[PDB]
Amino acid sequence: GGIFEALYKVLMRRNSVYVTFVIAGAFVGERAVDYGVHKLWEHNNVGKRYEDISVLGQRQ
Amino acid sequence: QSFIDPKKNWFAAQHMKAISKRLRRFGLRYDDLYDPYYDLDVKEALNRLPKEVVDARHQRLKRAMDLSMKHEYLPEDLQAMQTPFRGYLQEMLALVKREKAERESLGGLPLYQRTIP
Amino acid sequence: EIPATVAAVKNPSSKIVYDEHNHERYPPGDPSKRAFAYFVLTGGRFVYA
Amino acid sequence: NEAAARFANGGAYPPDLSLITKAPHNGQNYVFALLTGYRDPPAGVSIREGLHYNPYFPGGAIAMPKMLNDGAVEYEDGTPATESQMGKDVVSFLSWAAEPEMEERKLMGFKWIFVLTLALLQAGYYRRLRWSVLKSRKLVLDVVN
Amino acid sequence: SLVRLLILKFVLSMSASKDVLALASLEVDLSSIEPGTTVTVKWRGKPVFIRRRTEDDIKLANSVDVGSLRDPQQDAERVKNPEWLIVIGVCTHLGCIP
Amino acid sequence: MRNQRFSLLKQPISSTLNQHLIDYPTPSNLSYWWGFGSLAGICLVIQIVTGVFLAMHYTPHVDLAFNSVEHVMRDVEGGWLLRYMHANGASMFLIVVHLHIFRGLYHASYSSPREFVRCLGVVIFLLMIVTAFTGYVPPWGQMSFWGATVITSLASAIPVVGDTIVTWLWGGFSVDNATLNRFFSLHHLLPFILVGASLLHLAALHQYGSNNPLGVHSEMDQISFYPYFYVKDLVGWVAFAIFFSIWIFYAPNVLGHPDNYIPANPMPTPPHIVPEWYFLPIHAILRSIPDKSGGVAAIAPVFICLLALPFFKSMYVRSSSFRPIHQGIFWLLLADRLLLGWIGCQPVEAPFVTIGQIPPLVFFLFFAITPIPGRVGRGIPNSYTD
Amino acid sequence: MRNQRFSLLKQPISSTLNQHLIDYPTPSNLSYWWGFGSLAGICLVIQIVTGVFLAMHYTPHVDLAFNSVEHVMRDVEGGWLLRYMHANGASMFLIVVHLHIFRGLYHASYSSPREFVRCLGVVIFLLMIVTAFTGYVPPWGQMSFWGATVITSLASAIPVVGDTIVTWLWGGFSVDNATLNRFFSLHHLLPFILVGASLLHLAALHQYGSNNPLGVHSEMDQISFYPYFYVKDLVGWVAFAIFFSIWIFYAPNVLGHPDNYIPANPMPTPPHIVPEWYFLPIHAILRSIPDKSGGVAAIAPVFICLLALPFFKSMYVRSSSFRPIHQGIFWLLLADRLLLGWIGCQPVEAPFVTIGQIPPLVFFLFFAITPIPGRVGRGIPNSYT
Amino acid sequence: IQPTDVKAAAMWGVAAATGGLYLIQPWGW
Amino acid sequence: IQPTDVKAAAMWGVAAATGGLYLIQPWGW
Amino acid sequence: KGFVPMKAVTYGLSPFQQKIMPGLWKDLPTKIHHKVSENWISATLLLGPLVGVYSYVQNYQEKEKLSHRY
Ligand SMILES: CCCCCCCCCCCCCCCCCC(=O)OC[C@H](COP(=O)(O)OCCN)OC(=O)CCCCCCCCCCCCCCCCC
Ligand code: HEC
Ligand code: HEM
Ligand code: HEM
Ligand code: HEM
Ligand code: HEM
Ligand code: FES
Repeated sequence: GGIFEALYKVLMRRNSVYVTFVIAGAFVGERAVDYGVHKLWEHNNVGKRYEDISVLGQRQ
Repeated sequence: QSFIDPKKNWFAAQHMKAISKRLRRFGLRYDDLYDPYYDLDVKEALNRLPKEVVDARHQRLKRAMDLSMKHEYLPEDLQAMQTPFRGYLQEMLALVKREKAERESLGGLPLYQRTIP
Repeated sequence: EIPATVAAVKNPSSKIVYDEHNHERYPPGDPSKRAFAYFVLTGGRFVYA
Repeated sequence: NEAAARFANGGAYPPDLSLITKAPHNGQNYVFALLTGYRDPPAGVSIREGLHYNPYFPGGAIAMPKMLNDGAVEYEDGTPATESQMGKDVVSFLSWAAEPEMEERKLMGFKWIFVLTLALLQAGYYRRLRWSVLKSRKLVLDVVN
Repeated sequence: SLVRLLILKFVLSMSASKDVLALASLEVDLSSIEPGTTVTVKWRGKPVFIRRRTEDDIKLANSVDVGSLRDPQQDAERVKNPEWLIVIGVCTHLGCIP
Repeated sequence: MRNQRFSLLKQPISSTLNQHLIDYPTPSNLSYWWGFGSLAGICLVIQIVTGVFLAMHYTPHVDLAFNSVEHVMRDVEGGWLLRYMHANGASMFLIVVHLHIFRGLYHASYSSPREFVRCLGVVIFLLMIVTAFTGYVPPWGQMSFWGATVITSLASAIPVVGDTIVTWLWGGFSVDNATLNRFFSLHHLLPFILVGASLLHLAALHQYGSNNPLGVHSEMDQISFYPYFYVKDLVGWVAFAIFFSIWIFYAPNVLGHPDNYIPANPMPTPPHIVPEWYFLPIHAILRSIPDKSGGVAAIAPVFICLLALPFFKSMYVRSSSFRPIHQGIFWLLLADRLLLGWIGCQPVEAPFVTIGQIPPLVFFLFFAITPIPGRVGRGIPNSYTD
Repeated sequence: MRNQRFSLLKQPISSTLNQHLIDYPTPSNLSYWWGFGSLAGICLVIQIVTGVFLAMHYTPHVDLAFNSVEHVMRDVEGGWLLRYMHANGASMFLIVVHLHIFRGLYHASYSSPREFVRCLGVVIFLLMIVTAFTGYVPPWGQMSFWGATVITSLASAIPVVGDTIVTWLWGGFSVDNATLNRFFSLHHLLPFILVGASLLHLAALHQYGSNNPLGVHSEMDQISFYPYFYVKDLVGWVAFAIFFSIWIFYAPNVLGHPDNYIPANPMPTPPHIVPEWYFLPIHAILRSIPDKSGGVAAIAPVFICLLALPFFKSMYVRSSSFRPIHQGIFWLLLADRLLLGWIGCQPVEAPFVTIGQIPPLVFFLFFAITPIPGRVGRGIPNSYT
Repeated sequence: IQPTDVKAAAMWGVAAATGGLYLIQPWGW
Repeated sequence: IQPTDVKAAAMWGVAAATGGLYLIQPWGW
Repeated sequence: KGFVPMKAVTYGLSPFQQKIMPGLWKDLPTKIHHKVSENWISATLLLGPLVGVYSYVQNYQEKEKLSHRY
């Protein structure tokens, strides 16, 4: 579409901007996939975590 | 040979049918598979032939390589119009080998030598 | 008969047939697709970084 | 030492339980069925005195005596300490002891398999785009057969 | 001469050392065992095969064809006892403990 | 000459890399079976880096080796990743090289003028086997000890020099600390020789160019290397990385024996001693003979035949596409080689003795038969001509 | 020509060895100061071989390292020869490279078109220093432990990021077993990188050929390498073997410090800490400046000046024979870099601080002045006619 | 010189951004 | 042509054997 | 290692003027049928001996085990 052409003209008339764009995309996508996998991991198996044992503080 | 011939042996006609099919589907003759880097006498046999025959050989080789890269085969009509096994190189090769032997017998040095790799 | 390879040199026609057995072409007149190419390739350069 | 260990058990050495799940074939299930598997010997076989019978041992006769028995321990959560519950808890503990890195491993694995599949898709597109020019080229050669 | 010197020095540097050769002979003690059974023992670096055979084992082992064995010998020379059979425990085939 | 500079890529500084990587001409119909050489190069690099970082936490002594490996896995940040990459990358490296070898066998790449390449490849294979076997010992488990014992005491079957060379190899009277430290040093040294042999192998290939799925002259239609085969190599590398990481992260112990998590104990023997999965064909061929001298000297024909394939000089067609009978023989040889692999991991009794003695016969009839097609087919143009 | 084989030397299988060792044209008036590169290659091969055989008996742990070395040197058949060859071949290797550098600095071999060779040489020198210093530790004596502590804690003179760097380099909070294991692995790895750098060095030399004691165009009169310079190199190697054997057999402990025969002890300290004999000029330069940051930031200008010698567009004459003042300055610098080494071993006190502060001034003033003769010698052809 | 100066400015900016990210690595920035 | 070559081969074998008995000096053989 | 005089003529088109992906999945069933019909013999010859030997070993082992019983 025209959005692809707009993005092309905005970002790629130089090269250092391209390098910065790649680095930023990497260090955003990393965080996004981390959040997604952590959330799915939490959802899959509820009740088994370390903060879910009912007797965690009764050996004083 | 008593059993290599297709005339008398039924396990050679099948062999030639298979080879002819596989050669036609790429459009090249059985003598096209001999390599000048392999034997070093095919180089002389090809060096002595007329120019047009060698040019047709090069064109056929390039056609087959393009076909293989594209992952396809010649159409059915250009498959019917094909003649593998129509030699152009056997007699010259036999003659070159005969001279090689006759020169070896009476002393004499070789005319060309393979290079150490 | 004239060679097939020489009849195509002295006949600069402009009606050209490519080999569509693998890749189809866009109809003549349509724009290029360079921007979409950069779009697709950045998504892998991110991963490699 | 090991000498005292063999002395106190009749010449049989009780092994180390750190890696006991990874060390034999099919660890988890082997340990569980071994614990819960002491049984009455079949007809026609006899065991020398000082040994016990267990079909889950290669040889048919083992040295250790049965320990897991109903009420052998008293939990702090109110769970009926049956032999099976105790065995399950023991095997879970031993599996954690052998492989303490399992969860971190699985998280990294999921993330990077997903990401690398995406990169494979991109590389395939890149390949096709580059080879398009040769793979649709047309040539005329002037030869029939 | 110099090349021979260097080659020999480097190749003999890899042979067994004085520490290992110092511990290469001794005598230690065993314990009792039932007739026809065995409890393996330990030495410098090699176990000890043991067997004090019963009557039927004596019958079966001492009554095999002599020529069919690739090293023809009878156990009477190999055994030092009418019932016992102590042989150094290293496999002469491949060095394992069979 | 070009009395003023044009490109950095044609200057003397980058002439070698340019000529042998970027502008080098290759056939344009190479398929995906030509990527495994580069893929094996990357596997070797992975092995070297991972090993240089494991050897910062491992102590070569009989009292400490097992506990130092477990210290790495339990107490160093990410150390489990290093150990799993190393112990599974050895297997990946062997897999890739086996596929490379069978590619070479199919399209008949050993023939003229490329027999120097084949001979250097065989030497590289020997170095690989020695390196892997020497390096399976340092963890000092049960299989490490007993595999070292069996294989290195198989060298006393030789006549009179036997016991002497075995005792000199072991550094003493049995497999103990001296052998461990010796093998560690050899393991750290051999892969650099492997690197040198690989570079020589590549130079020997580049002095004549590569073959192609057709086996014909290929000097009329060639394309450069970059960017046309770089992208194909890229596809291969990414698929390989997915496979490797499936091994590392979700099944890191399927390709090993459980007995190496028991510290070495010289008195008790395991009931079933085998080496890794990529030595089982040789191991089966070796135990197939009821004689020590014959068993040891039956490996020598394997390497002699593999090293003497290139020097038969009658066959004229290279690719197996136009050779039906040799193609069928190739597939049957592959099946037989897999059968040897499976047999090499079984107890030695019926019915495995016959099935362990016949496949060696087939594995040698392969290297005996092939010249006969050479001769019988050299005269094929004269019979089928039209 | 090429229609059948004439020589097996001119075949592809041995074409490049022929071209770069047998037939390679060299100027015919080269003197003996061109043998030390080959001699250094010999020394490096000796180090690699004796190392690969020494590391077959050594155990890198803080409980068993000193004992491993003593067991090697006291109990293995001929192991004393291996250990002494290693520990003295390091000294021989450093001596050969110092003579090599000074030869190249006399006949001005750094200048165009041979500055890529100079740069690769400087990189090689860094690799040599790193490898020797890392490998003086594994025997784990007093000097090993305290030298490692001092030198690797000099790396904290850097601003804020420095402490993290030091903690990462030590593997913990002090010098301990992790440092020993890490240092052993690095020591086994580095020499192969050193070999590769040497090969690149040699190819970059061969792409133009070598200089000559006259510093002039020398392409009209040249000869082959074999057999004319191979015999000269043989004479050099034999004299070298005599020198090496004298050190190995009749005085093997003269080139070290006695304190490395005391097992490591973190509580006591030796009263005199020094590094191995061939690190002393750098030590004196680093202790000359009374400031940690200045200490670390003095050695970087040293290597910067060394690596930026060849880029001063300068005088048109190379050989210092036709240059009286550059000759005198060369001898002054050579005397100074010996005085610096001798000072780099004495106690830190008067008078040694002044005589350790001025020699570095001179050692930098050498690189400072040298462009000025080039600029002022542009005009000799227009004056002395 | 101006296009070259601003090209160098952009390259220095890329390098400085990467170095700053090296110094502090905030997960949720 | 054969005699000179075979004699030279035998003498080279003698030289190889002498070298082997130089490197190793066994009086038990 | 040299080249040959050729005399050919070729036409080409730019990368950015033609559809790229749709070629993979165009007519899969006929390609699958062609591959199977062409390489059935190779598949047979590769997978025959394995099946035969496996069945033979299984049969022998079960027969022996069941004959050793009481
Ligand atoms: C495990 C114990 C192993 C011990 C050794 C066992 C060796 C068994 C080998 C048996 C195979 C036979 C080998 C015969 C070699 C020579 C045969 C030959 O044909 O050479 C001739 C040929 C050129 O001669 P041609 O032109 O054909 O004759 C002219 C006639 N007018 O020559 C050529 O074509 C040149 C081909 C050169 C390529 C081969 C070079 C040797 C192989 C390279 C591997 C060695 C590399 C090792 C690297 C590390 C070294 C330690
Ligand atoms: C009476 C002391 C003793 C008790 C307490 C004990 N064991 Fe054992 N255990 C032994 C002995 C003795 C052996 C060695 C058995 C042999 O070699 O025949 C052994 C062996 C084992 C083995 C190895 C079996 C194999 O196949 O090699 C496992 C697993 C095991 N025990 C699990 C347990 C578990 C789980 C518990 C806690 C419920 C436990 N043991 C408690 C004495 C004991
Ligand atoms: C570390 C091990 C190896 C490496 C790095 C390696 C690498 C390579 C590379 C990069 C190529 C050229 C690129 C290609 O054709 O894919 C090649 C070609 C070749 N290799 Fe290897 N290889 C190795 C092992 C082997 C082995 C063990 C053999 C045979 C036993 C072998 C036989 C061949 C052959 C025959 C070719 C010819 C290629 C052709 O026909 O075009 N290689 N190798
Ligand atoms: C410089 C190169 C290398 C170094 C320094 C190195 C180092 C090591 C070390 C320290 C170990 C013991 C640690 C452990 O076992 O967990 C080891 C094990 C091993 N190495 Fe290497 N290695 C190198 C290259 C290679 C190569 C090239 C291969 C195979 C081609 C290889 C194969 C193995 C194998 C199979 C093991 C067994 C580990 C196991 O099974 O647990 N290594 N290596
Ligand atoms: C392991 C260390 C070294 C080795 C093996 C080595 C080897 C060589 C060799 C073999 C030559 C040619 C032979 C000759 O001209 O004598 C050479 C030349 C040269 N080297 Fe090195 N070198 C080493 C260290 C260095 C260092 C550290 C430098 C400088 C800091 C250096 C600078 C030079 C120069 C300038 C030449 C030019 C030769 C000429 O002027 O003709 N080298 N080197
Ligand atoms: C593959 C290459 C090498 C290996 C395997 C190796 C191995 C070893 C080992 C095991 C030690 C400790 C034993 C002992 O200290 O006596 C050692 C010490 C040492 N190495 Fe190496 N080394 C290698 C290369 C080098 C090189 C190239 C140098 C260059 C200077 C070097 C310098 C030293 C020094 C100075 C010592 C200590 C001297 C002493 O013990 O007094 N090493 N090396
Ligand atoms: S030691 Fe008995 S078969 Fe190996």
